[PDB]
Amino acid sequence: MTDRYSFSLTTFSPSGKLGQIDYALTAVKQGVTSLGIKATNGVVIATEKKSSSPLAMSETLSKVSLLTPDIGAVYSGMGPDYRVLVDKSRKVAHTSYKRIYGEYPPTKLLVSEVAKIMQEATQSGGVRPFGVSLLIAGHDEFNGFSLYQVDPSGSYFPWKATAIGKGSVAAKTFLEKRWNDELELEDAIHIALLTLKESVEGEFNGDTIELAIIGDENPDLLGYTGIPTDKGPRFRKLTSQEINDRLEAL
Amino acid sequence: TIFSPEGRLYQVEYALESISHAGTAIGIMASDGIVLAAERKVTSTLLEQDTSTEKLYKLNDKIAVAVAGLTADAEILINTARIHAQNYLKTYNEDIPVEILVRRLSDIKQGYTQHGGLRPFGVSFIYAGYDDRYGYQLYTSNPSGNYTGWKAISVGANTSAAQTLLQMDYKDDMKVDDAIELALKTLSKTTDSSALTYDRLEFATIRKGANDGEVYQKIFKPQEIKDILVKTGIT
Amino acid sequence: DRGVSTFSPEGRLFQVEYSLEAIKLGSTAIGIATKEGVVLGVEKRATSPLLESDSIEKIVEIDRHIGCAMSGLTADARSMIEHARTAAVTHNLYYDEDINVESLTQSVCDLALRFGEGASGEERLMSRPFGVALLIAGHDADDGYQLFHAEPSGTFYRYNAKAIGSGSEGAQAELLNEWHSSLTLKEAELLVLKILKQVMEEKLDENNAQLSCITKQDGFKIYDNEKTAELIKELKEKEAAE
Amino acid sequence: FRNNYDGDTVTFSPTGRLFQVEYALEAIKQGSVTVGLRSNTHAVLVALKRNADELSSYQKKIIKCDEHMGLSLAGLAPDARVLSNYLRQQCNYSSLVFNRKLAVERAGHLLCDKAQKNTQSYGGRPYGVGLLIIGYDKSGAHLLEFQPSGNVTELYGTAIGARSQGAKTYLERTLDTFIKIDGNPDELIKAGVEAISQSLRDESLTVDNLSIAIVGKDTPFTIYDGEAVAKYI
Amino acid sequence: AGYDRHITIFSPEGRLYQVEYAFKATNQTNINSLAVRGKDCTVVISQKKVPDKLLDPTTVSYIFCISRTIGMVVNGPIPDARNAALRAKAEAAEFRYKYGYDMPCDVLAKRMANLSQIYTQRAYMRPLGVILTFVSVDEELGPSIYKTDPAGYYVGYKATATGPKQQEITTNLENHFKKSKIDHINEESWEKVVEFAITHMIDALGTEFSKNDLEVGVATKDKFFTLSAENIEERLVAIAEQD
Amino acid sequence: DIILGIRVQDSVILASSKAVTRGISVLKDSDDKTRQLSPHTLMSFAGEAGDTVQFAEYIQANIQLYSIREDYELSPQAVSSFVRQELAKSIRSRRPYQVNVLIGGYDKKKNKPELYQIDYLGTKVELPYGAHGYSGFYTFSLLDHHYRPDMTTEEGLDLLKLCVQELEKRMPMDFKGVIVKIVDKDGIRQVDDFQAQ
Amino acid sequence: NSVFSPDGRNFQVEYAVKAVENGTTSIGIKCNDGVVFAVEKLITSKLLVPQKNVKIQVVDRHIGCVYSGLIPDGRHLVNRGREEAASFKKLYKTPIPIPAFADRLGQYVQAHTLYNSVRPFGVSTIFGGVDKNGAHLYMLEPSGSYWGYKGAATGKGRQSAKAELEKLVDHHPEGLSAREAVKQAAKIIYLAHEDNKEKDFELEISWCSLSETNGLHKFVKGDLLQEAIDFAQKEIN
Amino acid sequence: GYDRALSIFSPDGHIFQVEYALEAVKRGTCAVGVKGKNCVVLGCERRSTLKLQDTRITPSKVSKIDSHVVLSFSGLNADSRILIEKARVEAQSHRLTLEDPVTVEYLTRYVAGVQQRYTQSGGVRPFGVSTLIAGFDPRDDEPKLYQTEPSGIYSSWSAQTIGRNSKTVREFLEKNYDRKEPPATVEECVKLTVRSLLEVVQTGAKNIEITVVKPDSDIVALSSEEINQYVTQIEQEKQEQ
Amino acid sequence: QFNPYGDNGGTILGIAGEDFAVLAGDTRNITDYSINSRYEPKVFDCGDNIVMSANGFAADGDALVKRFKNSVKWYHFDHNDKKLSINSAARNIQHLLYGKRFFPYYVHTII
Repeated sequence: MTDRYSFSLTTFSPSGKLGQIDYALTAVKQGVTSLGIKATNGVVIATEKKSSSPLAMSETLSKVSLLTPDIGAVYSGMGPDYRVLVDKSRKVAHTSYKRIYGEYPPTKLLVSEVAKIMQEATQSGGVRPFGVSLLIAGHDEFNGFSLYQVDPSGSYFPWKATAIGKGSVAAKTFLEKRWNDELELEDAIHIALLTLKESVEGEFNGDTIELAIIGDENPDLLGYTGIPTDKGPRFRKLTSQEINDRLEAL
Repeated sequence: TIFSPEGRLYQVEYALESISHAGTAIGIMASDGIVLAAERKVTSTLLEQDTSTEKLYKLNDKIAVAVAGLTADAEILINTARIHAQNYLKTYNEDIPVEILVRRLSDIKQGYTQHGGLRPFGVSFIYAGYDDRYGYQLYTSNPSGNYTGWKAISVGANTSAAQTLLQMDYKDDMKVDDAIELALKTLSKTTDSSALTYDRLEFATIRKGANDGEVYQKIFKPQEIKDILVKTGIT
Repeated sequence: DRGVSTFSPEGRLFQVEYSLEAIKLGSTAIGIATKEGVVLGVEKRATSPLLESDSIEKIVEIDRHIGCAMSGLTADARSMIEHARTAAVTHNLYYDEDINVESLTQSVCDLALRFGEGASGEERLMSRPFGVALLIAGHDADDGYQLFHAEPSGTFYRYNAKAIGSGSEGAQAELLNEWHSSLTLKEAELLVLKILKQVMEEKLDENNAQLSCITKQDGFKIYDNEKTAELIKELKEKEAAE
Repeated sequence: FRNNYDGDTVTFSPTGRLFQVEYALEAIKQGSVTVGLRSNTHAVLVALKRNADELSSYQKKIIKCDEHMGLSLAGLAPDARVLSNYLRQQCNYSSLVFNRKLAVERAGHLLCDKAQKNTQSYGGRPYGVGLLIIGYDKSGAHLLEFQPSGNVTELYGTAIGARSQGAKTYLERTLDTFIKIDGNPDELIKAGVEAISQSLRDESLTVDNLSIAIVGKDTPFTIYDGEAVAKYI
Repeated sequence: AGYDRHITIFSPEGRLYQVEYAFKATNQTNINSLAVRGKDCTVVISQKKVPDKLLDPTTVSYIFCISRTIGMVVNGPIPDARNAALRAKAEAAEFRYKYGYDMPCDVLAKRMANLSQIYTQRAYMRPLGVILTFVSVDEELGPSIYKTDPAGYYVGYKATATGPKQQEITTNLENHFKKSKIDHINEESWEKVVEFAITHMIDALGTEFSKNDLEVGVATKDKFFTLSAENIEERLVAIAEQD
Repeated sequence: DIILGIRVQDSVILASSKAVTRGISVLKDSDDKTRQLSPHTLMSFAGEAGDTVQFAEYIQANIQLYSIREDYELSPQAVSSFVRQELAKSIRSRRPYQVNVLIGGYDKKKNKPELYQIDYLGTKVELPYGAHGYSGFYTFSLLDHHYRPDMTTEEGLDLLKLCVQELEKRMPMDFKGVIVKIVDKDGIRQVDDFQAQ
Repeated sequence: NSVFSPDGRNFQVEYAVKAVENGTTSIGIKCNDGVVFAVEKLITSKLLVPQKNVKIQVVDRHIGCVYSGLIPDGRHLVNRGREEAASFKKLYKTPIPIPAFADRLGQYVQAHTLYNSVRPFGVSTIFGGVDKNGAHLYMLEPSGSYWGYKGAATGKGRQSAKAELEKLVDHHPEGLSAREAVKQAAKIIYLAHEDNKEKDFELEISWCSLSETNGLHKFVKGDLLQEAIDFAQKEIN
Repeated sequence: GYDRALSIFSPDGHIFQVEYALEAVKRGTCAVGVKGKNCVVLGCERRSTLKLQDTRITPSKVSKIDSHVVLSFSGLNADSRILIEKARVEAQSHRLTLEDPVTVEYLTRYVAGVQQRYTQSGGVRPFGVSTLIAGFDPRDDEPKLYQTEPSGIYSSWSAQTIGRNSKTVREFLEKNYDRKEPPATVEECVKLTVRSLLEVVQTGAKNIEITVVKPDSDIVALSSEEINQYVTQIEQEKQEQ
Repeated sequence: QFNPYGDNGGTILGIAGEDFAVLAGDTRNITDYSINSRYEPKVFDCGDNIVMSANGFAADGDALVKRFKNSVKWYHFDHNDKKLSINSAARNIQHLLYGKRFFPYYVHTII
């Protein structure tokens, strides 16, 4: 009982590196490839659903998660570390923002918050950094569409497009070639589907690919009618069926 | 937070070592303004430059900081420095004197140096500020919790090369426009890139605001850096 | 390198043993207990001629009937003196009388125990043991004139005579011969001076050695420089004839 | 097997030994000798005090705990103070709350439990003192041996400290003699004094050397020092 | 002795050795377990090994009734198994009180997974040397199997297996659903689903079972119960007269 | 307990009653109900018996500390805001300070005299002239009439003489005269000859 | 302690077991309406007062506990067991069922194997009693592991004792009486003294039988103790 | 709460953390204090790794504690701030409760007290700072100078120095400071202070600063010019065969 | 509402002679108009040749006499068996009483 490690487990070495942070990034490296692409009328985040034995139900694992009705997150690295960050992130979006201003936070500020949770694990006593890197995609009235990457150190930066994990280096290259600032959303989805075909070994279909968009408002996904002043959440998880349809014309 | 046989602070020295690898930031102080310039560390074409901030932060309306080190560690310290400024304004109905805020942040750093068994913040700051006691002020703080005031200073990568060049071309009676010029020139020669482009730069000035008698903070837009890069003969 | 309250295979507490070594490196303190009083004497040991010698407080009052001489890391004794003065004053407040010397010493030794890494004591607010030993001398109605040595271990011992500090091995052996149960106060003062003179690195004078005593009738007095210089001038003359 | 396993008390060795507890036990060996013995009407402590110098006190080694109970120490003296202080409070609680004098056996269980906790907590050390506990309660005279490992045992007689084995051997053989010293205090004290001798290369036992304590049927716990122990030399 | 071997900090390869050793620990009892889904039930089977003749065999179980509806089977040493068992009961009761409906199987799995994730991250807590299989007929999802491990990982299964011979039992089941082409055992009675489960345990392990070599838990609509030896014996008799 | 303040053109003047009365006796006829907060800032106070001096002395300590820490004197405006926040905190605590104050200071940066009135609730207001308690019921109207924004210090002292005279005519209690103090560009001085003038 | 070794085991728990194996031998025998407890008391010296250093402990009024290893650890455990029994009674009125009491000790011991700032217990405890549905016997190892037993043994002579117990189990499948288990416990302790015999030893037996003690824990004294010692002394010669 | 003990004893009886704090002090820039017949003078040096500083705003070495007492230091700067603040609070707090400014002895005993406390507390390191504290007791004219070190020891000095090459300047002071006759004036006291610094600093330019304290809260800092006037005089006067 | 106090009557008397002293009290203990006891002593030998009576609310009086008896016991422990002088007792009793300044022992106490 009681914590006896009240000191930082992440300290500077003589060369200036922070060991545990580096190793966290090494953990992220082995992680499955994931990517985000920013269009003019949307953002796409996508990843592979590496099933451990076909007896496992792929749908029951959330690799792409709604954080707020306009913000989503995807990851590379350690799944368990991601799951808790999502919960803490959802809750902090409420306690630090919605319960104060009565509106969901803008993308850059939620990211700022997740980054804080992660930085703290970089410095607090008795803890290791999170072994994940996140890609957070969202829309807010004043900043429009955005995409951010958050790393184990709690550092974050915005991207027009990027990828993280195993086949990241190769995918960043693939995206660099295919990205222009005039892409519709369907184009970005197509580019994302292409980029993700490089990383995957075996089966490549809608039941092995998780993919979500931040697009237009979906009024029928709101749950109620009568306050015409929101046409619903901008976040949408593409269905297994919807993915396969864009694979036939690939 | 332990002492070496020599009398140095191990973790502090190592944090400074960390900073020495971070993108360079420069502060130059004119007679009628202060310049802040900073270089983004080896970036990419797909990195968003528009909605991006990583090296230059607004503390209040009269003070800004240039960051060299761990972006996240700086976000923490930035935000409590923003709070300290607001606490002071509430208590006294006057904006915080630049030094007082700088001392307070430096004290926070000093804490992680003496007690608690937590790692220092791997962050160095350049503070550019104005107040009505001391006019324009340029300050520097590092992991050791030490702070000093400057006419021109640099932090992060290649500070030796940068310091020499600034000592060569700086003189007390400069204008802000020449300080902007000097800032870019110095970074031009201490870069680890081919040349210096607009998308690898953050730029801010604290001027006496054209015509008013009031103080103005300008965080240069991407396109505005591109412009200021042309006139000074770098395109 | 393992812990602060760890046992050696010999059954001693490392930190306690090492603090005693720090006390060996300290300036000499000597105490002689008689039937006319108790004498406390110390070696000032200024590390430079420019140090103002009378700002060296190594003999302190605890109560009117209790005095104290220290040796070792003398800055550690600050809180011990503070605690002793409080315990003595507090006792007078609760009981309208003087604290017994043994009780006062025992209370200081309790303070000395309070060392540990937030140990299964309560709480132990102090990281290391004290780097200082104390000679505690005084008078009470029951047990008369008394001298005590209080180590940072929390153990204390009653002595007829005692020496602590760098010159302690040589000084204690000299105390063994010279002490008899009929020493006058003046005889005792001279012995402290003599023994200090032997073991001190410098030549003994009024600036670098301090004398004090507690009598039942006058309490704890520190001998000022002029009064001690006479006792020196009286020792050299006493030992000229022999 | 002996290397990295003596760091703290929170560590077992591969043999299954707690070395910090064992090293604490060692502090007893290095402590001065003390003796405990009882008949049916009385219990006696005889403790040889040890001087640091020829000019010094022979440190007290007998502490009174209640009117019916008390103990003798060998080892770290300050530890004897912490434990006897705790024992004073427990005897005191039993008196105030229940109007009941605390049974010697319960005092044993209570010391055992206090010492035990220091053999299992990180950042704390075991106690470094052995204690002999005599008392007269509702079931007569009692003697207890306390070991800082937490092990307490009830005995007719025993000895702890330097060369204790001599006195313990003597008492093992004198058993049926001293146990029948009923209603004769001074003869039981004498048997105690003679018991402490079998553990002395040292010398004779002098006036300030010796410390005796007694508790019995109509005898409250009293310590005798110097003048009043001379008649036992 | 490098610290990255003793506490849950990263190794240079971004690994957590304590978690890996916790996985090793889950096999210590040399027991295999498997779970399958019926049309409207869920069945867990585990080997039962009582070596010591001095033991009271009725007290030797690795199957736990967590709530009225949720059952759990553990692979790993018993003390850790009981730790996770008491906690899951606590958590299931607390959920019902605070939220007014029964804690679903998958949510309790997630909650226990998060708890395990914490030991993965904090230095003073060791992981638990266990894998927990949770089963129920959920009022929303139907027959359910969710499994958690010392990494903080959890997922839902059509069927699953755990223990030393995990792989053989898995492929055996994989191969069955490959042919049957459905994601469950198409059987009305839970009795025949148990029978199926035992049958496939036998083929993959190459062993025969008496009534005292097994342990069966069944989960039906609003009840999870374990089988007595004689219930198992009647199941064993029925497989004998066909296979 | 009379606490008066008047801001003329080049200085601020505070007048404060000299009596301290416990129950049926006047215990002192020479009380200085004032603390100097800095070379150019003065505070006058009246209220509940103990709190009165404790609060002033605590405010004084803090300002003196600030001064020495920055080798710089805080402006009247800043000093008064500190004082207000203190009372505003206090009003909602377990046992609030029941003290009303006037702060008169000369702002050397602006070369303007400034008078601040703050009550125990932490109500701050800047005024040409101010008072606390009953005294204002008599003075405010007298000052409404005779006061001019560009009076000399000497003229402000005649305006107060009129105020004190009125208070001595119509107030029920003997407040044993006032101590008058001026705060200008040269600091704080006492006009120790006001009683029989 | 919060440290797995690479084989999945817990080396600090494993070393605790060693301390247990080093201890005095103690046993439990379940009988058809109760449980019997027995222990070997080493006589270090003639000076030990006989019958007066009681090792068996009662919990509540119906539960017995005996242990081998570091005695202080055992006592610490029983003190917790007593608080845990008091707490259950306080809330639920009924005295604590034995399986319930086993898990309370269970979870507590197991907790001391979770953190590096605590060490495991250096005891194996044998305990049991009679609740509202029968007799129960349990043994709890330093790891927190426990199970129900027909018979149980721990300490230096655990093998020879376990063997005897197995012989009893195998040769009395119908059940064993309280009187009988008492005599047999005395036999088994004498037979177990073989592996620790450089010292003389004192026997101690306790029981809790529905008919022989009304379901309460009692020590075996007087006639019934001497009758058992006799039975043992007979079948060792 | 982290309370793992940092300052411990070594076998020879030394607290190494306290020891290495002294090392940090000897590393720090030199400071000297010399007391006259009716004054005390404090002097400091400045380093030379960089020389594009803004001296208008940069923290001077002699700090004001109360209006009559000043403190200078050698060692870690960031540490000295923490001591100075605490000393400033205690100064005010003493005025508030005893209705009297601190004696110089008292302020010293307090700072030395804070330094000691940090040598025996879990999870804290000693101050890499040693100090000179100087001034005049309220309503008193006899000059005071004291020194504290990381251990918590403190004492008074007719003159004293701390920091880098203090060994040499203490060497100088031992030769030239006469106990019988202290530097009878402000002027001849500032002279001995400038001399003693010249051995270590090099050029008496922007590297030597001086501060004078007379009785009744009279504290004046000298300018580059008035210092240069002593620098120029001593170098020319004390050169001859 | 609950009243934590009561009144058990009684009267105590202390007279000091040249080389002796007496403390006396009645043995009657009452509540309102009822007699609880005809013999209930309220004057106590406290050891160290001190006699004490704490008359008024008997529950408070008993608590006080208990605590002083115990105070004497610990004086002996902490101060090497020294006799507690009557003046030192009186001072100690002041502190006992004042410990409850804001929820007092409702007794008039004489020693």
